[PDB]
Amino acid sequence: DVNTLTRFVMEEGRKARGTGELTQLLNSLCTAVKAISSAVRKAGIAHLYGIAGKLDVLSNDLVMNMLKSSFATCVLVSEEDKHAIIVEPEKRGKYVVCFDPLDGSSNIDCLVSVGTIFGIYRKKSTDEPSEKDALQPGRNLVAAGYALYGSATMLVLAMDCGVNCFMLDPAIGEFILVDKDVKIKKKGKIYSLNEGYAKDFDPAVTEYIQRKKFPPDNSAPYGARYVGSMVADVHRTLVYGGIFLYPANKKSPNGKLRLLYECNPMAYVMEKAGGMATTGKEAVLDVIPTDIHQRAPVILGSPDDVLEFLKVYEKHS
Amino acid sequence: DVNTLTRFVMEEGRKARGTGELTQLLNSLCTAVKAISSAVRKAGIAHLYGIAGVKKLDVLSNDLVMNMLKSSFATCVLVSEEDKHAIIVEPEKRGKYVVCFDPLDGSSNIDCLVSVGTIFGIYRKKSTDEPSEKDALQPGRNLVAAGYALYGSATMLVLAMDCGVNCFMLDPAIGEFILVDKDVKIKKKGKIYSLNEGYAKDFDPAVTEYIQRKKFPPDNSAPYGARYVGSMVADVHRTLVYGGIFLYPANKKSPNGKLRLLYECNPMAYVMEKAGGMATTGKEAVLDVIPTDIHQRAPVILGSPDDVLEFLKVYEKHS
Amino acid sequence: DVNTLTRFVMEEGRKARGTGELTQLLNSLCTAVKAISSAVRKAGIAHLYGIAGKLDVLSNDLVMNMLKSSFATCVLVSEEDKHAIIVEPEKRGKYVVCFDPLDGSSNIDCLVSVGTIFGIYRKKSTDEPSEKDALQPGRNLVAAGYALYGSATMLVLAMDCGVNCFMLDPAIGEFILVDKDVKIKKKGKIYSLNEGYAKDFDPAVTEYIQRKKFPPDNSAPYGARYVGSMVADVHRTLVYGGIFLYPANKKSPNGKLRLLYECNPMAYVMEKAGGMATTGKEAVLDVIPTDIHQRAPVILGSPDDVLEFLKVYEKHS
Amino acid sequence: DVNTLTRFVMEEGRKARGTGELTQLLNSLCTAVKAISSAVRKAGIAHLYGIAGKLDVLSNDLVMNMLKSSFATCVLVSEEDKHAIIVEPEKRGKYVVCFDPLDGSSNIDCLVSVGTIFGIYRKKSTDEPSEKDALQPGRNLVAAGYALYGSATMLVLAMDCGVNCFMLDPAIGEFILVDKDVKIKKKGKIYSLNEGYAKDFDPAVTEYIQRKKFPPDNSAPYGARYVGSMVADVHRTLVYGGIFLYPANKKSPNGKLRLLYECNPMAYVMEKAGGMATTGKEAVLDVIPTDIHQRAPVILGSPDDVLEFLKVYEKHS
Ligand SMILES: COCCc1sc(S(=O)(=O)NC(=O)Nc2ncc(Br)s2)cc1C
Ligand SMILES: COCCc1sc(S(=O)(=O)NC(=O)Nc2ncc(Br)s2)cc1C
Ligand SMILES: COCCc1sc(S(=O)(=O)NC(=O)Nc2ncc(Br)s2)cc1C
Ligand SMILES: COCCc1sc(S(=O)(=O)NC(=O)Nc2ncc(Br)s2)cc1C
Repeated sequence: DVNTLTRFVMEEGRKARGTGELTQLLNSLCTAVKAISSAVRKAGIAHLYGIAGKLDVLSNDLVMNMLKSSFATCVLVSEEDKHAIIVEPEKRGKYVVCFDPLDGSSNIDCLVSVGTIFGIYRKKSTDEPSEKDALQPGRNLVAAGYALYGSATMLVLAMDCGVNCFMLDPAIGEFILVDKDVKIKKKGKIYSLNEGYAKDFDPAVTEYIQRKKFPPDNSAPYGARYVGSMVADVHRTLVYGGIFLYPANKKSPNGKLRLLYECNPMAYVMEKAGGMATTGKEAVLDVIPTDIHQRAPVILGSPDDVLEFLKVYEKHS
Repeated sequence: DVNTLTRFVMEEGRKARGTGELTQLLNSLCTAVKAISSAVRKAGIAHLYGIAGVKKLDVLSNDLVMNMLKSSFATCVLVSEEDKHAIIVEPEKRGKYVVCFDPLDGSSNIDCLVSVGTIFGIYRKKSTDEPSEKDALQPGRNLVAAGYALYGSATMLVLAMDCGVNCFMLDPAIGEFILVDKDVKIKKKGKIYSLNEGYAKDFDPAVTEYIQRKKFPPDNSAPYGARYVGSMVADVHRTLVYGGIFLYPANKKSPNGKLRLLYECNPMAYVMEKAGGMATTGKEAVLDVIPTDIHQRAPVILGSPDDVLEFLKVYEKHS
Repeated sequence: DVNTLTRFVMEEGRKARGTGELTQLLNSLCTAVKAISSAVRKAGIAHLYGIAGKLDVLSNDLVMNMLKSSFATCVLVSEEDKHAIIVEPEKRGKYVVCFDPLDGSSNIDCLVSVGTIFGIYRKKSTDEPSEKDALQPGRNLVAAGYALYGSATMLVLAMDCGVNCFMLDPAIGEFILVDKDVKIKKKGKIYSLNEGYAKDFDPAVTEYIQRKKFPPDNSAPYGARYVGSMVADVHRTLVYGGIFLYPANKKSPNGKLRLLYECNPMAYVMEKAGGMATTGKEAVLDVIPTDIHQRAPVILGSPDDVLEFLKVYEKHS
Repeated sequence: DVNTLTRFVMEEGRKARGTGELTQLLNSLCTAVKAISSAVRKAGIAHLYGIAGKLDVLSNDLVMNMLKSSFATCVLVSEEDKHAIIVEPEKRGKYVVCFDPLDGSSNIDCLVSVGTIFGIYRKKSTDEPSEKDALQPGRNLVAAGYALYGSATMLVLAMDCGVNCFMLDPAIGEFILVDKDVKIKKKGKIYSLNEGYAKDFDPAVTEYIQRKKFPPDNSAPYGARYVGSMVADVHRTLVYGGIFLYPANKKSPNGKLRLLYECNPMAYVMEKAGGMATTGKEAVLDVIPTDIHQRAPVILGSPDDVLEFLKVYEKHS
């Protein structure tokens, strides 16, 4: 049987006997993703070049407005906004959404894959909403995922029931369920990180990478891929197995990627798919944030690969 | 004033006072590129998943380019990554051009929605003999036009001719390629290197040393960043837009590289040179290699001239 | 605030505190209508013409399959199917849907506007589902409407809350709320019927049309429009007012249009918009059917114009 | 072999060994038509209704800017413009284009079919370009035709080589040739006119319509169709045969449709398809215009039907 994103979400919502607030949340977000996708693929650019005589701001506005008007949110945290947005009282719902509206857009000049990342938490207080409602560990995530604007557009949605992948059919504007209850391979054959900054590596990362290229047990060398767009590399890791690293070093002891709207959603997708996600010191989902824009190191992917990196990390005390 | 690919090609054709065969050629390729883009973005996939109650993308892509080029009446010999032998166009549809193309490069990893692309190179048939596979064995210096479509976050067609390199963005709402970047030039020197460092144990010593100099510069300057998509069109386009260097070099297991000379290396080498970049195998210019086999491989190092020159200096230190 | 069809229906569903089944049905129909519009506009026609070396059947399959897989239906009546379709037990829901998957498609060779018409009933007995469950008067409709595939694609949805019009945005595949709680004019200036068959007219139809062209007083004669496609003529009647007639005569004493999936849904839309719909003898919505494909005469539109027609009709009785 | 609009025009152009100017014009016109088609279908309407927080004018701007920038035109007459537009000196070419950028858009509130109509002349005088260069009879047309934005978008192009029909495939933005060297039926079975003006009809029109409804020779009466959008009514006349009439009435004693960019292009298409187009007094294409927006009565379509009307017209002197 064919299934769509909206029908899938409604059926899971009905099973859970929920009120519908989360469904309204996701349906609005799905609409914003379709509008982002259309602009990313440059529909209407002929009018910009005068046929009749920005993108990351629009993406933020599309997500902000669709979530606000959904009546399911009260606090919105965005890569694009210095402070958390508080939904106006008459529009308030019970959910907090942290999102990166258009990740990778710094390099969109070369048409690199880009994506939208989102994580959804339930509000913690019964009081007036505040930024504190966004300062939850990832363990409390109710749902998370991302849209990948790659050769085609795909939305990956992770919840308690697992991870499901939906392909956007642009002919009809519907996300089609194409991969159900996906699980990452136990062990992959690809590592992904910016090796150009090797001069700064932590000793453990230097050693772990050394083992991928010159395996001690005669086994085959790993291949290397690094798009430089986090959603594209994390999605490749999910589909093919392997490991993705944006680790801590001396110049960046807490990493570069953002915990609330990059690290935590991807870790949740990974764990629901049977993978792992560590900062080196602890599971990503266990870091308790004190700032909405704080950074975290991240190593994630196939469990045998993350376990192997953690073994090397532990050897270096 | 707005410009489109078709309007661009016609006006250049009129300047040159040609017969129109090349314009008919490029317009047919353009049409195939839009149909490939439409299929790559998965338009209509809901029907494959039973919305009402089936071919492979690289086979469909090859059929699109083949049929549009045959039906243009502008071609006589067609070389495709997908066909062991050259296709010789039937007599009533024959024109004067030879086209080498990779209909969907990078589709090996299309399971992960990696950027993919179409690569093409266009030659004038040179002899009066009957057309045969031999007419495709010209060095890249003989290219009349070349370029690629990149199906990335957006679809873009990059067209290189003697007048320079021009970039056209596909507007999907109207199906037109809009000229968005005119006469593009690559930076003299970049800050990105691009290759599969996972296979370092097999590197040529010159490659090992050069990568060493990028990560640990002797002159203390900032280390280069590293990017490698694993899809040639995406990595080369980033090299063209941001500068730097792309390497797919020879080693002892692969003394002739892995990428194919006729429909991957030569078209990309040609685009790079028309943008003021460089493309070498280490031993010679990519465009000067005289091929003997239409599917033969070639090592390729390309990009910003200063970065490729620095590779050649290290490569020379290793004789 | 922007609104979509799915978001609108969800909000009305939560207001009514229903189970979610009707929302699941309408979301399924909406996906089907987007697929029909895409095919009607000839997406992919290049492949049928050899670039790489049915419409009403496809339309029927899209609606049947999306409704079946919705888990919201038990009996489906279609213009295309001789007998009612009974949904298999594992997919049965509580609604009966009568529909015309592609009305007007006989003349689609000239690219005339075409459309999809639907009507939704609640199954009334606990018996095994059967064709008899579709033989309810239109008064029993829970929801009805039509998709018009015209210069643009529009979904008109009528429920107890009134009539609402949604425009399909093809760039994102969403039905956008553009006209809320629409009402038809009290009196129009257009009449619509096939005047080519005047030799067969009932005397009352002949007299009423003669008065529209030759008014007894000084007022302006009505203009005439007849597309020949029911959804287009009825929709123009909705937007501009006036009267649409496909009446009974001696050769066709029960009319030509079908009651279940053409007359009743349109009659329902008209009455929720403040209009009227009569067979001449009684309201269309009060006819109790005895056959799923039975015909009914229909005269509909602005109430003053239908009342004026009934006055002439009664003069000849 | 598959064929497209651009490839067809290039191939016919090379056959004639022309310079390419007309091809550049028609290619520019095709580009504007696809943009008009996308706008008519409401692409991007979601942004007008706040998803992120004038059609006939846009249509005219698209055609004007695309034709000016083609370097193939020198004088442009548009339904939207009071005076002929004189192309600036550096962009002037040898062609004059009369066009209706969005015909029927008055009633687009009901999503009625609309269309673009065009006629193309070679400039005939050696004077400086002026409004007078647009005043040639339709006999002088080099090319003409129309785009119909109906259930699908279709371009009909008539030249000396005959009439050809191209279907826009919206998935790739290309006009696909689907009907080659089309000919109209010798006699049709549909008549088309606004019968609401019956009180103002000339005796010849009244008699002819009477003959369609009450045939003297026992034959079947014609059916009636009238969309009220000329491109839709004319296109149907071409595809199915029959007759289209817009005669003069009291509001319009010189007729209502405009000679330059409605009557002539359609008359030209009709004659190249083996049909007919008369004012009653003379062939439409032979009328010598004196004013760029002047009106004309028009009767057109299948030749046996237009000849039958002329018989009645001669009977009434
Ligand atoms: C981990 O995710 C838990 C699963 C849940 S729970 C919700 S919900 O709370 O929004 N409830 C509902 O939507 N109920 C409904 N009733 C009728 C309709 Br028609 S939808 C959504 C999802 C995806
Ligand atoms: C390096 O390439 C040189 C540039 C060239 S030369 C040609 S051509 O040979 O095809 N000639 C023509 O197209 N003539 C025409 N006449 C009228 C029209 Br309308 S187009 C195409 C291009 C892009
Ligand atoms: C005659 O009906 C008019 C009003 C109604 S009642 C229904 S319903 O029965 O399907 N109930 C629901 O959809 N409940 C929901 N809960 C959560 C979500 Br989220 S939707 C749909 C409509 C449009
Ligand atoms: C009066 O209609 C006769 C048919 C004609 S003649 C012209 S034209 O004058 O524009 N010439 C050309 O287009 N030449 C070209 N050379 C190369 C390419 Br490729 S096209 C267009 C059409 C449709």
